[PDB]
Amino acid sequence: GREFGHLTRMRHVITYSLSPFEQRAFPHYFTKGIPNVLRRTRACILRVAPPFVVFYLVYTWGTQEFEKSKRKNPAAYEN
Amino acid sequence: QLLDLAQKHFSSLSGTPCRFTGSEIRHRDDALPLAHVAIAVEGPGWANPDNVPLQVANAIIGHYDSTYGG
Repeated sequence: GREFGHLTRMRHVITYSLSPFEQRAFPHYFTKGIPNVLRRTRACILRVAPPFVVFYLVYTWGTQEFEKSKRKNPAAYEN
Repeated sequence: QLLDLAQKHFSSLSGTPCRFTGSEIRHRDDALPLAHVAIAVEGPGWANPDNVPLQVANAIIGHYDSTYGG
């Protein structure tokens, strides 16, 4: 059913590989990894962060508002 | 006779160890009826004595074809 041999039909695709004992496990890990991470972060920061920033603003206001509510009201004890 | 002929005709004549790499090339083509595979390892040179036993080893593995009567 789902086995290597009849999954799909592919033609004229040549793949070149290398032995894991002939290549480095961390090739250019920081020279190319760090720029790549920045690219990925930049592409997603404007789609992931903004919703969470709203939560932080709501969380701060709610915490402050709850504190203010418990605070003493001088006008209530006037007269 | 051969030597004198060579001296007659051939006298008027002018007086990088390769690196084996474990890798693979896969030419995926599902239209072909059968799949060919060739897998090898680094072998010895011509002058290496180990060629003699290794051939024996291959003789042990042998060869087969669908038309063999064995």
